[PDB]
Amino acid sequence: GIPTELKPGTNQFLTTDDGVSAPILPGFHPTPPIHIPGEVHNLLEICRVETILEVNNLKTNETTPMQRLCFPVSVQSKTGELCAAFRADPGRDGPWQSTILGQLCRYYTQWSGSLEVTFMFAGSFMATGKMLIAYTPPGGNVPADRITAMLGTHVIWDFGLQSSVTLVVPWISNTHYRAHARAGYFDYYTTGIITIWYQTNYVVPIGAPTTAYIVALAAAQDNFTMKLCKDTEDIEQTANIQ
Amino acid sequence: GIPTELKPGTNQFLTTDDGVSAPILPGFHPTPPIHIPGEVHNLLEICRVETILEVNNLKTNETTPMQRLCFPVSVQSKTGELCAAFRADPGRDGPWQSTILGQLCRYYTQWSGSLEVTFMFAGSFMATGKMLIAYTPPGGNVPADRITAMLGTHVIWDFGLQSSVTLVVPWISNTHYRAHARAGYFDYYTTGIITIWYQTNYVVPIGAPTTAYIVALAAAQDNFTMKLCKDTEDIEQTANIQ
Amino acid sequence: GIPTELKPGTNQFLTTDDGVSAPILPGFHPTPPIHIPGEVHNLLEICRV
Amino acid sequence: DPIADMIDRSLTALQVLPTAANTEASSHRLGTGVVPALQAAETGASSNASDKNLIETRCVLNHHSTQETAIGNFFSRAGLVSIITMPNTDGYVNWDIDLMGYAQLRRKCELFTYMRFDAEFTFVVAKPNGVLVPQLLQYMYVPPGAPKPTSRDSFAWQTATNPSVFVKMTDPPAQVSVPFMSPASAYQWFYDGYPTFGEHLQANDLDYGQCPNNMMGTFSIRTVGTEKSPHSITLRVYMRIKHVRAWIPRPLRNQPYLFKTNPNYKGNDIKCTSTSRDKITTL
Amino acid sequence: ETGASSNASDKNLIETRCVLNHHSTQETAIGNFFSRAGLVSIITMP
Amino acid sequence: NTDGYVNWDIDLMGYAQLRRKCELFTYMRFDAEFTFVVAKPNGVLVPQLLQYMYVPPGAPKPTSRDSFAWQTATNPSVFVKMTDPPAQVSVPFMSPASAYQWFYDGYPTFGEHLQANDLDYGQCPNNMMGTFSIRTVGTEKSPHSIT
Amino acid sequence: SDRVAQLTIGNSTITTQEAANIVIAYGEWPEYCPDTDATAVDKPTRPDVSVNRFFTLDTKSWAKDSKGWYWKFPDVLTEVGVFGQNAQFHYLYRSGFCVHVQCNASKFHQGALLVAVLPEYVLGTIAGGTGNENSHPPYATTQPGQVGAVLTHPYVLDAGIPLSQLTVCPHQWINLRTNNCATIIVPYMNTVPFDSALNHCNFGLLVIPVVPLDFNAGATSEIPITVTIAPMCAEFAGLRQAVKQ
Amino acid sequence: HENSNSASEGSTINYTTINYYKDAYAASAGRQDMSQDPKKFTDPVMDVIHEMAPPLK
Amino acid sequence: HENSNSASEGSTINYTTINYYKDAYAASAGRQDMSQDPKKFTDPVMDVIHEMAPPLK
Ligand SMILES: CCCCCCCCCCCCC/C=C/[C@H](O)[C@H](N)CO
Ligand SMILES: CCCCCCCCCCCCC/C=C/[C@H](O)[C@H](N)CO
Repeated sequence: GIPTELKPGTNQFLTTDDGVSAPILPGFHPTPPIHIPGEVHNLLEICRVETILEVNNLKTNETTPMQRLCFPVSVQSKTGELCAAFRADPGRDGPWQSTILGQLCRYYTQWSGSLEVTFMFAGSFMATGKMLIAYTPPGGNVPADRITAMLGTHVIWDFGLQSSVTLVVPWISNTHYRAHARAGYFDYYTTGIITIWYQTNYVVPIGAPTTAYIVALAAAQDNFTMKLCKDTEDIEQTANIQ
Repeated sequence: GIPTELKPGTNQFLTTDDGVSAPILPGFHPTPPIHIPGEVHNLLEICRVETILEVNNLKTNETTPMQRLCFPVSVQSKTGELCAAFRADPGRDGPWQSTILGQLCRYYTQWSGSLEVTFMFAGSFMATGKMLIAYTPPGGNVPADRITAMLGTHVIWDFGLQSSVTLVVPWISNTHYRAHARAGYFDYYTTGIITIWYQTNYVVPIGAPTTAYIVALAAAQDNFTMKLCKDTEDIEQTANIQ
Repeated sequence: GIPTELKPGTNQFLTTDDGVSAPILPGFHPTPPIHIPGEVHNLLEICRV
Repeated sequence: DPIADMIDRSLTALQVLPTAANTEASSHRLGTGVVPALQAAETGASSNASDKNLIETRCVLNHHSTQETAIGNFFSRAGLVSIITMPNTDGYVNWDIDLMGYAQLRRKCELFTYMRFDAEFTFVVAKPNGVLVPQLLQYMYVPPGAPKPTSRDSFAWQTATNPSVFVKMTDPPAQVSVPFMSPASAYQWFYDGYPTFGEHLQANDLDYGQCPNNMMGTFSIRTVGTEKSPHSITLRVYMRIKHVRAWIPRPLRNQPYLFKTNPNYKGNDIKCTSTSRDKITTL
Repeated sequence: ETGASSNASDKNLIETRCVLNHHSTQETAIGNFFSRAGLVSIITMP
Repeated sequence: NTDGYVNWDIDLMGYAQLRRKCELFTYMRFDAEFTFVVAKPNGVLVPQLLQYMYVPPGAPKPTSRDSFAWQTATNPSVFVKMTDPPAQVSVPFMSPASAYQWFYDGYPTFGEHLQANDLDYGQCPNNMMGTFSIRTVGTEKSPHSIT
Repeated sequence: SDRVAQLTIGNSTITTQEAANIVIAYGEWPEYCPDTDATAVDKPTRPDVSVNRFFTLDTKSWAKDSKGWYWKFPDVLTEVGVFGQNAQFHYLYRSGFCVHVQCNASKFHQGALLVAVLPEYVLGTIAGGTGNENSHPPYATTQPGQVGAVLTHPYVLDAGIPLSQLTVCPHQWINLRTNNCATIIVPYMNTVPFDSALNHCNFGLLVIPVVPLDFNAGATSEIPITVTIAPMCAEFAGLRQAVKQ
Repeated sequence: HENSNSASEGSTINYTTINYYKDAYAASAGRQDMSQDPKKFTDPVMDVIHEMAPPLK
Repeated sequence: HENSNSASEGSTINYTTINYYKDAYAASAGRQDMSQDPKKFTDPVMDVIHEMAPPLK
């Protein structure tokens, strides 16, 4: 017949290799498909759906974990207090691990694009107030007061009929992609610090309660992308299943 | 020569694989074929031919098995008695194991389409009567009386010159195909219960005998199909042949 | 299938051989390149300095 | 027409997006009435505010491809599904086909509700310390309803109809292709209800969640000879997933698994989803 | 009695709807039924 | 190492003959092709099953010979024997930046630089590509030394 | 001008003055099964007036420390009305739904409800506490009927998945300072075109209070919640005598 | 071409068979025909019976 | 040709698949489509909401 040689790479089992294999059932026909609603063609259609962010992940809330989804805002006596702060790393552990974006970024390594964070007020109708939500690019720590934190990108929120505001976190980085940030050398890929401040006080009349809550939602923008699929570390198998 | 590599799947002997093999006789010519009548092109041509159903498969008829093909109908004193009942599973053991359809379904796993059951009266000429043949979809057990069983699909039979009636069992199921039903979890693929009732009495004049018999034939309709060939379990080989 | 034979030269690892190998990441895309000044196309551009 | 009573819309259609969407330039804006920063999350729709409606942006042409996020490239990777050992002691094992025995592939497939795919199976077999001994083996797939072999030399090993592979230990690993073979139109990993009719009691309570459209029979291996082989065997089965179509996504599981058939979890240590910290103001 | 099977369909006994089925009859051909290797002999040299 | 598995951090500057050629240029952009030649420490050959697994940075690493990380549900992996021809793979250009660089004048992180953090000087995270892990396949202790 | 809404179908009509928009689950309207996907040969029956109407279930009480409730579909409607009769005399059904949840409070209360429709909601146990028992939920828990059952560990939804990403399903919010109702329209979603109504339950409806209800003492401390549902395009086939379960 | 010597040459099966040798019985099976004739097994009757009329009148 | 029996035949993926056997499920995966539809998951709302206007007026 035809002369050949076998090259290196022979008789190896490569798990991500794509080839043609022999079938076991000749002439088989499957069941004809019917129209089922909600077909997913791409994994980026899920990453634009907002889910709840776990901002209030304290050490005392481990036995009553229903309170970790809402963080409180109360009447202050002073001005310019901060209510919450967290890092904006979707891949690092912390508040972003509870999202459908934070669980889907763990199956990859490098990501790019912009995010968005939606806050929703859930107090009474008679209550009012104004909040300042700022995003600071890396280089500095959390700001000590309001007059330092207002230098970055910031949006002033007003309570009223429309009870939702979206702070968009724009993509400001030196590289085209970002790996998963971590303590050590990989904090070079950090992305910033998001804080939130009292613009004015939280003013309430007589007969309405003095403590309200705020839920926070997170999603991705349309120019979001990922690459270099790997496995997650959130799941494990120490004992054998069944 | 040309560089190649061997992939996984090398040097395996796959029994249902189709390939090209080397011949042993070069230039051989077979005997020229002649026209022989009765050529079978497809196995569904056999499944439309009716064969006899073994309805009367009792424990006392194992030493005289010629009586299992006919089940009796006699003069009743009461009204609305039932004469026979069986499941309509062609793959489960029972009355359908004696058919050429029931033996050909054992070589497959999943089937679809409608059936038909033909009854033929074999009494005297002067005798008469009317019977009710009902098919009940699954969910209930065998009906206790006639007025429950007439709610399903049913056909009223009249004896006379034409001594054959065909109850067609229509294809009513949730899935496109059905596996072989069995006790356990696979009774989800059950298909119903077929009973038969006295519409009126069996009336006979003087001088003609008071007991007649009924034979039952079964076949498949034109939209019948099968898939996923496997082996049967009706045959065995414990001792070595010869 | 097609009849073949293996010739001499089979299963050797030649370090200066040029061939096609299997990839490990299907559908991967690299970072898009930017214009960086001072591209060397040939080693004889250094020998004239 | 004697009876005037008897005579008597999709939302969005799909489109191709090869690259991520660009960013167009913008300027400042001062005006009343128009406001994209204020939304209402109560309606269940996500926000549509872009970057250019909140700050001023430049023009950026990006060519980032979205190829790696497709469902075909996400699933077409071989993962471990079974470890089968022959110390069982009679030279043969009958293993029931259940692909939920290892948690790393179970978490990925439970992300969707309905799935429809063709597989590709690969068998890697050696001694329990990786050692190699020349030995002849036989694999046989048994569909549901078929008789199963009860001994090393039964009549079921004649394989007159069953698909089967004969392969040695020193060879490259065997590979086969399996088509989509369910009676329904798609596999489902969740089935809320009972498979059978009749009364449900405490004796039949284990039926809850067992759908017969996923039970695919069993799988049997043996050493070929009629005598007792002197070596211990260990098989590892890897499965790839091709031509994927999925439907109706779900939340992902954050609790460790306990059994292969039900979503039961440990009720004492409920694991919090995020790693806890000390204060809300200090990261 | 004539040895011919019946020709009654579903629509002549009950009322039916319209069903377009695409079930193939490929697996029931005689070529696919027989083209499977089976054991015919065991020959030993003691 | 003595437990049948090793975790080797990917660093291609361990042998001077290739380090001198690649340090002739400053920025480089390329695709690689890796080949693994494996035998006993005296060239002897013994039939033995092996597994290679590439672990990207951020992924969990196997800590034992029979950990759950060896299931390779996502990770690229090769299974190959000792008697076989050597394995070969192809690796694309995978840096977050546009090109690899062999020299990086500065510190990777912000904040104060002191004598405790002085070893950070010259470590660019666009070149750290995770780790690499091999093992003998079986759950017991293999009796041979591998190289 | 879109805060008011009116839904009429059958001989029933629902009106609301502070309403959010209408959610169509996955952007598909419910419809009768076409001939290209049908497998049953019997002609189906369509009652088309007596089953396409609004049915009102019972009324729960929202306290200050409530966990949450769930209803299994269409187990809630299988014993009421003529839809309770056609689902007992047949073997196959196929229908969409339209869920409407009402809960109203004054301008001095506060709270937030998360309504969500979740298909193939398979419940689990706590596996005997320590995790070694292969426990199973009883029949009274998995199919409660038109009363509905309460949740025990709502942080994991009694199924091992967290609450924090439940919004990937079709969902709405009932925030007590803006609106008082929520409405979802669900089409028929299953792998087979018809199914039994007594052995299969398509989806579950979950009402979980994320932000707790709070008020000052003296106000109306009785906050009720009432669910109202309606089938859309119901068909049935395969007639047989009455079997309840 | 090839000296055609198979088992099925008079009334044959589909034209997708692959062969590398010179004898036609070395070739593969290929995919099969969909042809069938039921009425010479289910209706082997001289006088034609219609489904509407009585068959024995 | 080949008796087409795959998992994705109604709405399929790109036309670069390679196959040497007669059954279509033996073929490779090939490269995938770039098609996606986000708005049936991010905007499942009957009345259309514009980004400029107030959504609740
Ligand atoms: C020679 C080939 C032998 C291999 C035969 C493999 C055929 C069986 C393939 C099954 C495909 C998946 C079906 C269901 C998967 C899961 O086990 C069930 N969903 C369990 O929930
Ligand atoms: C199954 C395949 C496993 C092999 C995986 C290899 C991927 C890693 C390739 C790295 C490419 C070079 C990146 C940097 C090289 C040097 O180590 C650094 N510059 C150190 O300074």
